[PDB]
Amino acid sequence: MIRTGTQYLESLNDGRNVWVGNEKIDNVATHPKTRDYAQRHADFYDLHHRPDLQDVMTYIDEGGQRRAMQWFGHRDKEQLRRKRKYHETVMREMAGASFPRTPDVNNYVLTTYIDDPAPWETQSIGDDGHIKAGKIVDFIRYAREHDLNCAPQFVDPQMDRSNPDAQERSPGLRVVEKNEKGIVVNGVKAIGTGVAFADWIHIGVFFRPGIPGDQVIFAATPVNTPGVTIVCRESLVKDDKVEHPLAAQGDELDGMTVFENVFIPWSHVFHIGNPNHAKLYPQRVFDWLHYHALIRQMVRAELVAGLAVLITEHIGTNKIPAVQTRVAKLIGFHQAMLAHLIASEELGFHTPGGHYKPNILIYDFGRALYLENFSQMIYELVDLSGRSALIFASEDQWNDDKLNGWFERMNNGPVGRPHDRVKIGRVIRDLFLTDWGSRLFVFENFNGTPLQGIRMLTMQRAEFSGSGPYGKLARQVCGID
Amino acid sequence: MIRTGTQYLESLNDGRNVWVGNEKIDNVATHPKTRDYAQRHADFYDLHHRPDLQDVMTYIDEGGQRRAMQWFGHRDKEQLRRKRKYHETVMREMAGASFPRTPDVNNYVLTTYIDDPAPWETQSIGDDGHIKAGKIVDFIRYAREHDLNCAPQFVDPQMDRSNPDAQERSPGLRVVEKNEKGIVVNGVKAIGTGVAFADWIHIGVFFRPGIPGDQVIFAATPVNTPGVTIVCRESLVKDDKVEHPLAAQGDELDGMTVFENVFIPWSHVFHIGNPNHAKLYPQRVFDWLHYHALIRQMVRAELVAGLAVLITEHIGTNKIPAVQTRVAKLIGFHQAMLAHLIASEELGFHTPGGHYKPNILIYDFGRALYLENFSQMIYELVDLSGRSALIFASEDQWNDDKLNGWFERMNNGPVGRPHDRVKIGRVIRDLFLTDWGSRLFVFENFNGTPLQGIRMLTMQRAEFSGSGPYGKLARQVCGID
Amino acid sequence: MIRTGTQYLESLNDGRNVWVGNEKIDNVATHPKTRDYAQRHADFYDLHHRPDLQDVMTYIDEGGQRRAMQWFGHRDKEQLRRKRKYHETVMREMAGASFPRTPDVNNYVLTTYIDDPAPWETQSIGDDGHIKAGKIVDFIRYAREHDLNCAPQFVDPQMDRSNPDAQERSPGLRVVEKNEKGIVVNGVKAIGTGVAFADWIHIGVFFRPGIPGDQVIFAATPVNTPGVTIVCRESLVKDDKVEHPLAAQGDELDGMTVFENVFIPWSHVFHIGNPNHAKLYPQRVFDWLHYHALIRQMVRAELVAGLAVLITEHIGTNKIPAVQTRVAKLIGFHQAMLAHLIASEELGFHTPGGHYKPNILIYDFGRALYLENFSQMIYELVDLSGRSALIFASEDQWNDDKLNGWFERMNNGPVGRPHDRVKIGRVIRDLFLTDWGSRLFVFENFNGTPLQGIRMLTMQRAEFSGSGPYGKLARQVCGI
Amino acid sequence: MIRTGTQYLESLNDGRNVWVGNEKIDNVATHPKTRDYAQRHADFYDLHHRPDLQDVMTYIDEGGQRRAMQWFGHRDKEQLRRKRKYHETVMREMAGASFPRTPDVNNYVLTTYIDDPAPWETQSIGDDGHIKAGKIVDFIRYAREHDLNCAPQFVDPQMDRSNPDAQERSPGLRVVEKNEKGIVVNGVKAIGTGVAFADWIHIGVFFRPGIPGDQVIFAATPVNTPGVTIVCRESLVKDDKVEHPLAAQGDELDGMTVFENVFIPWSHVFHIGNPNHAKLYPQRVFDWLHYHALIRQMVRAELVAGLAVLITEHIGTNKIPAVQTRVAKLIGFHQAMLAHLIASEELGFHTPGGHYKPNILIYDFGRALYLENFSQMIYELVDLSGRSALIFASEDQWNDDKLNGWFERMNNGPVGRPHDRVKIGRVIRDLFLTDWGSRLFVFENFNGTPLQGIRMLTMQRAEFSGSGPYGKLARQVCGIDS
Ligand SMILES: Cc1cc2c(cc1C)N(C[C@H](O)[C@H](O)[C@H](O)COP(=O)(O)OP(=O)(O)OC[C@H]1O[C@@H](n3cnc4c(N)ncnc43)[C@H](O)[C@@H]1O)c1[nH]c(=O)[nH]c(=O)c1N2
Ligand SMILES: Cc1cc2c(cc1C)N(C[C@H](O)[C@H](O)[C@H](O)COP(=O)(O)OP(=O)(O)OC[C@H]1O[C@@H](n3cnc4c(N)ncnc43)[C@H](O)[C@@H]1O)c1[nH]c(=O)[nH]c(=O)c1N2
Ligand SMILES: O=[N+]([O-])c1ccc(O)cc1
Repeated sequence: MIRTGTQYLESLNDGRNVWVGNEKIDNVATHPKTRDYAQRHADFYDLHHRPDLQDVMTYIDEGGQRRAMQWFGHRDKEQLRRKRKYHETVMREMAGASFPRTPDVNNYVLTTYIDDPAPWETQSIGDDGHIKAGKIVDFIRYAREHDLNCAPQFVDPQMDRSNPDAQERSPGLRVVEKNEKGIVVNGVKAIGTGVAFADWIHIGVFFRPGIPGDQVIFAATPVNTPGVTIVCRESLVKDDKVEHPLAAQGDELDGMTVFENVFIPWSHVFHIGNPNHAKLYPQRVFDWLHYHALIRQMVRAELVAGLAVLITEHIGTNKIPAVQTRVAKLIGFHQAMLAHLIASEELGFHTPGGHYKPNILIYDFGRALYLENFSQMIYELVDLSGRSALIFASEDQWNDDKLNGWFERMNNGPVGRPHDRVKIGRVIRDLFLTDWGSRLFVFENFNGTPLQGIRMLTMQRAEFSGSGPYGKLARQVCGID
Repeated sequence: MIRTGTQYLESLNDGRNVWVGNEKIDNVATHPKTRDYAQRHADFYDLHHRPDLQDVMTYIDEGGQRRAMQWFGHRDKEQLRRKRKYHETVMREMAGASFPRTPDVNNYVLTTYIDDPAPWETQSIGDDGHIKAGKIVDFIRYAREHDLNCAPQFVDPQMDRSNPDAQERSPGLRVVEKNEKGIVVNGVKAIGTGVAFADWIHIGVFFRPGIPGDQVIFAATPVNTPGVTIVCRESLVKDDKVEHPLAAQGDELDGMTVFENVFIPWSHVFHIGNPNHAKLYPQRVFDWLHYHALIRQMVRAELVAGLAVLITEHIGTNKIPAVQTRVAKLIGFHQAMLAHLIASEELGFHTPGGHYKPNILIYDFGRALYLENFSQMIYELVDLSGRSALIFASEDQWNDDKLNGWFERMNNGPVGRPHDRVKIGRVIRDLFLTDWGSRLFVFENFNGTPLQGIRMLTMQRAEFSGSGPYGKLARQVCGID
Repeated sequence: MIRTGTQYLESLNDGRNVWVGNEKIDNVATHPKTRDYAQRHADFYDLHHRPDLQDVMTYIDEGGQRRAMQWFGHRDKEQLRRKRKYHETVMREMAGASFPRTPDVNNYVLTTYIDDPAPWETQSIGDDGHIKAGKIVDFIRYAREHDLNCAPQFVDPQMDRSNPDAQERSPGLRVVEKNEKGIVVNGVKAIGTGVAFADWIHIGVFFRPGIPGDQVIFAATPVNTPGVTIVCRESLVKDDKVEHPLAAQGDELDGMTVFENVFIPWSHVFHIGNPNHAKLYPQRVFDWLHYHALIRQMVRAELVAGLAVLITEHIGTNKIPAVQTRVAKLIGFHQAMLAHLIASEELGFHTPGGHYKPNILIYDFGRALYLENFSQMIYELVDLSGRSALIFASEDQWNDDKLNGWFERMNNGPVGRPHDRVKIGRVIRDLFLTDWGSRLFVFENFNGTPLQGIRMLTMQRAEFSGSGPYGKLARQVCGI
Repeated sequence: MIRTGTQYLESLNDGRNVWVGNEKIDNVATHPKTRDYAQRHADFYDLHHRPDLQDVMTYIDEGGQRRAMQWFGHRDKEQLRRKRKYHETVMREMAGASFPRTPDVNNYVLTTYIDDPAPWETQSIGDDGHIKAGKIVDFIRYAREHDLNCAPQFVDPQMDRSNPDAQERSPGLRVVEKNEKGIVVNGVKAIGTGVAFADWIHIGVFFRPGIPGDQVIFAATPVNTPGVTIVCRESLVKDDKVEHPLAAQGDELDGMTVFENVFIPWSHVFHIGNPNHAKLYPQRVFDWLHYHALIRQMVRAELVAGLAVLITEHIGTNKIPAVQTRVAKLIGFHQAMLAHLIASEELGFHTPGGHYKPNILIYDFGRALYLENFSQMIYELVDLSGRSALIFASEDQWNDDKLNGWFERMNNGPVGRPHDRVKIGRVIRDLFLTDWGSRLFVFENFNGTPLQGIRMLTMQRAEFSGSGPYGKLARQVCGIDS
């Protein structure tokens, strides 16, 4: 059947070597600093067993077996919308897209290998013909069958951006041995989200100038592999769910993976050795994460606009003309992200393997627009709230004999329900005035590369030209051709 | 048959009373200050007779008569996209959207009356039953049959914004008599575009607090109607078509219409007397204009991004990383305008008479997003050009035996064709650095109300509430009942 | 003699009734939620006894008494710069302007009273001649003498912004009884910073339409007055100073003060009963908090520009031309705050009592320019750091026998010193990505009214006219 | 005496070879396309003869000669503020800062040479001891004695930015001969303002990477030098001064200068040969024009904010709270430009020659701040006007028997004076909605390099390191060593 939450939490007790800040984690599923976000993954798995959600969360495969939608391939626009409906439902069900790396997101990128596996094999260098397209498809089919969480770690160490000669010194993961059975790898995958909570690490790399072949590695290994150490930032999870209804639900840890002479059988190596292959194929893997981030950006905008409507209605600024036009900014932002999501689905194309991909240019520029504006939109939500965004009663101040009477009168705006301003306050404060929400803004700003990086890669990949179909209108107006 | 350019130029010599700055106009079709823009309408009609454009420019109605697509009703998504393609082709064929009130735009707004003529009659006050749904339909059918340009004049005078007392001292058009033949109107329709080049004036009004019943008028009268005087700003048309390839094509005049005891028969009056009717119904008339705005916004953004690509290629800054990401901004802006347009088409609804209308929130917030960003985008196009946007050879300077070799070397960038930099500069200069191009920015900024107006009206119209479907997600996250 | 830190910590244990979140505080000086910030006030008082800082931190008065510069009155430009240099050195000494309401700032507004004390009396209504302009000056000179911290609480409750009538039902502090000994006040001062840490509450009011006379209260009372309750948000202080070098130094708490039938003698009442007097004179009180806010804006801008320089150097991006222009924005922002501070001092004027005041237009518009750009400037600093703002070693990770070699190598940029990037990361994280740093952003944004508030109040007070010497040039160019 | 306006008009008819668009110019003083801007320079010269302005416009030198304040050297802050009050007065009397390259601006850069001439000589390469510091000083004394306008042409051809190696094929002015009498130069000074209206061309370069040594020429030659052609864009002057009260006052033409084997004597050669000299010293030359640009930015911000007050008052939006905070934006900008100007004066330093210079970081970052915000400030003024910015009566429409009554009622806002709204519109239209207005914006945006250039150059020249003053506080807070 489809994996359950209990099966997930049980499988975390597997020997994995995990730091979270200054601490060592006995069992990710039960430790104070990690159990809350482990239960969030459990909840994710449990949503696929909820009968009111079976139509949206699951599908019948051609074999007759019911599967999680996170394994659903899409070959047309209607199939894309069904996938987007699944991703959207998962992030709405889970604290308003507050947990952006649920397994559905992690595993989405695997579909690029399924679509066209051969080039990974044929462009390899130094595998002595042991890498097999069939084994790539086999690993992914294995992930599907067991509902395994493959956490992607691709990005380089942030060592020294001064040098193009930097990558000779790199502590980045390299191949130190190749034999009949597989490769041995040594060094760091410098950054990943949620790896302490995953089953398998999806290893990969982006091209950088001068990248040696022994650091071009796409492969998979279990989180509990001997030689693997997960090294995570301190947990930001909060002990009081009444004061912090979002931040008490757990912290989606980020951190690095140390590999000490780790063995990886050829059956789980997708490609090694070719810098050129690392140019466009890695971008094709992360495309699916870029499209997904549009779904998130839309739910996030919708939340921020919503919270603006609620708080201005409750303090009674909502009918002040100058505030109406500020709330219109946050609402316009949401409609903009909605427009880009729907436009990307309309203007899509079929890949080599005949999968339907949404419009690259629309979702990538949609992400750039989100990152350009997001912090201004949070400034606006906080600014519209005035003091109610931070200076509200603790629940015990509120319910105290002496203080209750004063609290209730100070929060007596036009839509009654005085305690409700404390509820809106709590969510605004968790989402954007705590360590826990600040991490989410950093994740959002960096996970798919930041604003200048999005723009640079999109232009390098598009190869826009004066003589290209881009310029036809300009050329005609100037009388060139 | 479909009206020809020749027929239209003939029809302009009808004794209409026109000021264009300090001059009176004997014949708008031949006067130096108007003939170039009169020929631009002539070109508009003539497009409908190009054999290679007949599928795009025309359709076959239920009688078997061929008609210009400006009279085409859209009853579903596919018919809308077919209407948008027509509009897109019209503005691409006419100086890349430099003439935004061609007759297709002007007459689009009449489809609201056709869709649901009855409320215009039934809600009329003081007409003594004289106004009939049938005659509203009969006028619009008469406009169709003769391909008439009905220029909309709705907006008030801009006299005193400080108080609502403003509508009693207003020279705004008022009914001074009602008899059994029709109405006599006296006063001003303060602002119109292209009236001097129209066949009929489409009179309307928007609600404002305390608007008297006698100023609520929706009617139609010929431009040459006795007592109608058309008073236009000075003409910005340029004399040298080589130096000003766009500004020499003609100036789409704006200005005001004086009515002195003008008689309109009941046959040509659509509604009078009801301020409440003027709240929602006029907005419904201009929805079609706001949608069309989105189409122009896309084509304008595509021309701006194309000029950025062209000029940065020509001066050889296109591969400079820091410039590449500035050009990403302008391309990003175009993709945002493409997303809103397609998304509005995708997320539309059926009106009372079963016409398909695009999503009001998406097209209205698309216009907001364009007005908020437009000046920044012009500034980046001009800033990326350097001196080449303004300081370039006149054609006699370029071709002088002595100066030619110096200009050739000065404009010999990485893609050669040195004179092509003058071709691009001329277009940038005309669009963004002449009185002629400034007028178009000002039109674009005000015609559909400015940014703070779009935001206000859109919010007032949408009755957004925290209880409504909008605040659903935020309420769930906040734990509000 | 100038008060010591020890003396100040001792005096906090005076029975003051304080909530911090869900907890009651028996002693503000020693409770884990409050002791660190309390010690920051104790540090403040001790900076005045340092013989190496004496020439900046203290002055000799007419009597020959060494007094703290927080009590120094400036009558010319030179003297205003000496006061400012004091405020600057205080904010550099205390974790880069991270504690914006040290006593020097709190007590600065009292100089408006010292300058023109009469009106406060002469415009009072229903006091029966009990309020003396003599007794306001006596209080402030008593505070001076005993280096007393007087915390300003003027702002209204945020109840209902739809209704203008909603100043009658409001729990705003009102005068319920006026007798011969003094007044009795009941209700709420809805918002204050650091009141739990202060000696006295400075009770004021700003004017809103239809403010009733019984709600127009300018007064002072001790923080431990019977019937006073201090109610503060939960404390955001961090446990581990290694991981959180700024957030572990303590949380400058914000809260409300509840007054339950609180008696205030006439000697400690400044003004009552006149909505008219509450238009101009309360703004003139907070003008000094406003000027000071520009000194902080400059130092905060300087701090942010210096972290941008430190972090872009350490990761090796500082020479990438496109990063260079982004660091340029943060450096220019600093220079913009510097320019406004120095311009405001140059174009100052004398008040009625002969005090030198910096230009109101410049320091107030300087504040608007800060609020407008600040969140975009934080965005640039964080964006410029990349992962290094947040994803970095904990200290036990750094030091581990297995991880040290990896961390040393991953952090080895052009200016070597690999652990230095963790130090920069810890400060960017604390300043801008914690509970603690966010409150400083919220405080900056609201304490002096938000941007749309600064703009409208500045316009309404300036009363800018087409016919006044603003559009002088515009009239001339127009032929009007 | 100080040179008069009329004397200036006579000096223009000196055989200079001048294109303005497709037309050759016989006399810049009198030609329809140039005569108005020629009269604005004549007005400049006549301001120094107005007895009501004698104190502001002129000084007495060490020999008792009364001289135009454009030649006044400032050795402290009081002197700098006297020079700034002079520049401010000139731009206020001349169409509210609408003519940014009056002779006072052009001639201001020459003070860098006067301050410290030796390095122009000592750093010269391949001159064989012919370039003399005393002669740079003698040229500037001669300029001062004849009140001559030296127009500065420094910037390169905008040919190909793709590779520095492309400067191989660049038609930028090069030395094509050095002999005992002087040099011969051939090619283009690609860009300059008001050269058609100047007496002498001030020639220079800025370092770009790969600039060829043979293009490193700092010199001066007359505008009518044989082998010089001035080639200007088309004139944007307007016919009807009632309808265009600013753009009818004339067009400060921009363009390029062609040198065909032009002879410059060693006496008028300041420096040749050394790209390394061209890194710092040319920026010191243009510093004075970056300071001046801040004075213009304050007067221009003052004008915009004023126009915003005047128009919102007239249509009656000025008490609408939402409009009130938008006008605060325009006023805050003016305040910001003021703040930068006054801070830069307060925080100035003495140069090697003893001249007082205002603070470089503050005037240049104030310039950056203006280029970043200017486009948005003009949008705000135009957006605040509504239609009053463009759609208003022409004067004959206003005065018509039939339309007057409608126009008077349509313009009858809370401050009466109906025709004043047309007057405000005319100014708003001319500044921001004509070709003449667009050229000023384009001038302000590029003349002192654009935003990304200002920022890039200020960072390269100040070299702000983590171990310098700018990292002192952050190091302390982070506990990093110094
Ligand atoms: C919270 C979180 C979570 C994750 C990740 C990051 C973070 C912060 N990442 C890695 C993420 O993609 C990465 O941080 C970004 O790509 C940015 O890279 P750097 O941190 O190295 O900044 P980097 O040093 O590249 O950037 C520094 C700053 O300088 C600018 N800059 C740098 N080089 C420039 C240039 N040449 N021109 C112009 N500007 C330049 C950048 O734009 C940026 O503003 C990741 N990765 C992964 O594979 N799987 C994962 O799950 C995650 N998860
Ligand atoms: C951290 C902290 C610390 C302090 C304080 C606040 C905070 C948050 N304050 C109080 C502070 O001055 C107050 O929060 C601000 O004046 C903003 O007021 P409100 O919070 O009531 O917002 P309010 O409800 O007034 O405003 C909320 C939002 O709506 C907008 N808005 C409201 N009315 C509007 C209108 N009519 N037109 C247009 N826009 C409008 C505002 O611009 C803002 O964006 C304070 N006070 C004090 O006296 N001493 C102190 O020490 C402190 N300390
Ligand atoms: O480093 N990179 O090139 C990246 C990293 C992440 C991403 O989503 C795209 C590209």
